[PDB]
Amino acid sequence: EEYVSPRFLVADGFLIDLAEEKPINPKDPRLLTLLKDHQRAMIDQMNLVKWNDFKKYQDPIPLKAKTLFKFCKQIKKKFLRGADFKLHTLPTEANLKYEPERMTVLASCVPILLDDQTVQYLYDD
Amino acid sequence: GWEIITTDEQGNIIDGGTEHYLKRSSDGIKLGRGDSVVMHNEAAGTYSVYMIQELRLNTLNNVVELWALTYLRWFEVNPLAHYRQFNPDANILNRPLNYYNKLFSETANKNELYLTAELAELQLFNFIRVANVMDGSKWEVLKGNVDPERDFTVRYICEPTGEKFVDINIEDVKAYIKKVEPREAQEYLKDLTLP
Repeated sequence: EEYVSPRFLVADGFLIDLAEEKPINPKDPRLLTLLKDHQRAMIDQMNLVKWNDFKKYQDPIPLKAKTLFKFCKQIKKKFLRGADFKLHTLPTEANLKYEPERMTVLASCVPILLDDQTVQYLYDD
Repeated sequence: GWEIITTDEQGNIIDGGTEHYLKRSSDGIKLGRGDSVVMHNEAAGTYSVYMIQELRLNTLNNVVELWALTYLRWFEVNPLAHYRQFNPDANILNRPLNYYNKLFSETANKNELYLTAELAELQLFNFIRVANVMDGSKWEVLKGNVDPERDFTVRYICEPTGEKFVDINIEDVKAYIKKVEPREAQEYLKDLTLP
């Protein structure tokens, strides 16, 4: 937990924008406008989750990130819940394969807009 | 989808040959000198609030310039400058700079604005809604019934850098802004924060 400015919280390898109550890509160009030198320096020494590792994950992303879920606005989204309680993306069409143990669920999550306009979802497992 | 309405000191003047305000066709939102507006701020990645300071009709153009005074939101405060000012034995500190960030972020009223003397041109297509900006007393009235998206309180004018806080009566500022010449108004509010 590091408050690198009054707006920006670093916690659990995430940069949290406390005005928007939402995580920000540490590589977001907008930070070139918002951060002071010493604050950018702090973040670079800080070892953060790379948002690119998210790009071709097909299901939502489970996290242990207590601070992130505490300080971020959450939406409820339709998912398939497995027997182990991991969430999976709903197929927007017939999938055919017998999966009696997977069921539709409205789950709380944190949307993140990825680099390439792809939307991902973080939730605590 | 906004109209221009010009009036003398009271009644409207027709188009065929003095205060200006804007009216929205949809509902009837009126915007003029003294009103506060919540504005989309694409560069900041979050919204801003301003008090309208002049609806300059730009005959230069046949177009309308909406000039406003910029509010600071809580996260734009200089938390060290704020602390040092309000704790005089806190110009001799001993804490980390990030402790002051945590302290301010954690105890500030996130719907307290701080007036500044800095003008912005506002574009109507960025308008989100009217701000309800009240003084510290009017804010005690509403405590458990405020809408965090419209309702705001002001205690201070300060410098755009988020320091040098000076107690103001905001309701008195609205009435001042809608009375005197814009140039005089801004220059006076600019002097309020200087030694």
